[PDB]
Amino acid sequence: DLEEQKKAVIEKLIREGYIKSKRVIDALLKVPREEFLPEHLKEYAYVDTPLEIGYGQTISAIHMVGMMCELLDLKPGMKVLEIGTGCGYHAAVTAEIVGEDGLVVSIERIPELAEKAERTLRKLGYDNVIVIVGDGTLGYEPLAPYDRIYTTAAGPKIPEPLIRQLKDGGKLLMPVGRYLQRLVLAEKRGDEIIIKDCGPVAFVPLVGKEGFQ
Amino acid sequence: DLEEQKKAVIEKLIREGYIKSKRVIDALLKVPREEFLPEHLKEYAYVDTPLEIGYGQTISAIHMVGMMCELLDLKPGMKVLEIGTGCGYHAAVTAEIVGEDGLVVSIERIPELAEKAERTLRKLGYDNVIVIVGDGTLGYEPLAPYDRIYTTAAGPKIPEPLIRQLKDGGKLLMPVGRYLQRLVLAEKRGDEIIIKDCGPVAFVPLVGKEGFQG
Repeated sequence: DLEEQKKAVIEKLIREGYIKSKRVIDALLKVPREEFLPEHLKEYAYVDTPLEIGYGQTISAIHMVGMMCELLDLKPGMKVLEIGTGCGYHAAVTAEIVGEDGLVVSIERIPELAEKAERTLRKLGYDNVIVIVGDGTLGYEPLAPYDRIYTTAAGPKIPEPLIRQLKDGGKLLMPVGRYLQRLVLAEKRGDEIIIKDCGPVAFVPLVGKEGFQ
Repeated sequence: DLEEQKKAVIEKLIREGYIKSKRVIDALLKVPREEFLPEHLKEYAYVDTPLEIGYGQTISAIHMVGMMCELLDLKPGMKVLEIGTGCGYHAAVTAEIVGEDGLVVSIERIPELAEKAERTLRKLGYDNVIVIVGDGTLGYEPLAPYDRIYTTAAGPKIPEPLIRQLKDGGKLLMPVGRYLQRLVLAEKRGDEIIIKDCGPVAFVPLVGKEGFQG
């Protein structure tokens, strides 16, 4: 059953070093992942694997969500930009970590996906997440600058808009790769960006003006 | 199918509790939202979600337009001030609710956007909607006191020009805050305003002399 599988997968993530922070651990224990899945996939809510959720988009594996949350070095009260809402799950886990005084802005290219994610987030009480349909490779200037930015889809490059929209000291985490893809963490300092390679990954293409055709 | 989607989303909004008034429900059923949208988005006209449309504009979900129409407590015959025309869809919805003997004055900062909104409204017969290019944080003195006032963009405060231009007993609905925003409903009574919190929202910023500075 779900609650046992959930617990099992969370202790696994801790043991293996995927997650280590209390807020990340608690966020993953609280968010009901099943609520974000189509009926027929709900029974697989705590199988640590990606799932197709429609329109050729996926919810990421739980270990990837957890690891991304850790790498992103989030804090209560932050304003975060998520590129790629999908089913809304990762946006909800981000919202738990930043808490009620924080804000998550989330851009989704597929209108039908954004509408469903918005309903799930409403239903569950996530009143600090705003999902907007648009081309996420341009970020979202009306609410910028952001403390933290991440994408759940891989671009052939880091879009310039995402860097420009980052606060000084801000950090951006995204998979990048026209072919094979690496998870990159970029930190803004002054007129420099520090980029760290965080390992090979494989996410669905980020499509837009500053991403894939 | 667009027609099916239209009926389906309005019925969704009734059941979610966003809309309940016959005049609001009828206005949402009537205005052809697709006319106001760029060609590639027309097919999405009845998908309920904020949507980036162009020119740094994000239009509100249909549910937010409905809920705002309800909160604003409109009646046939009212004179209404809208700050932030956008593509002109919300102004058309307002125009339906106040009806042919009401008026909507709508202020838009961006001239190209204002001109397209005016032409869509005029093409469709919304001829008691005036689109004016200008700084909406200053309201619109020439057309007097308004029964109702609202904005489609968040400011740091309710601008004093909007309060001055409101009839006694009038209501103003607008988002207040920069990033963390509240939708507030203000009623004027004498030398007072009564302000009610209507929940969190996240509109684009309202920029101008009595709003967010450049």
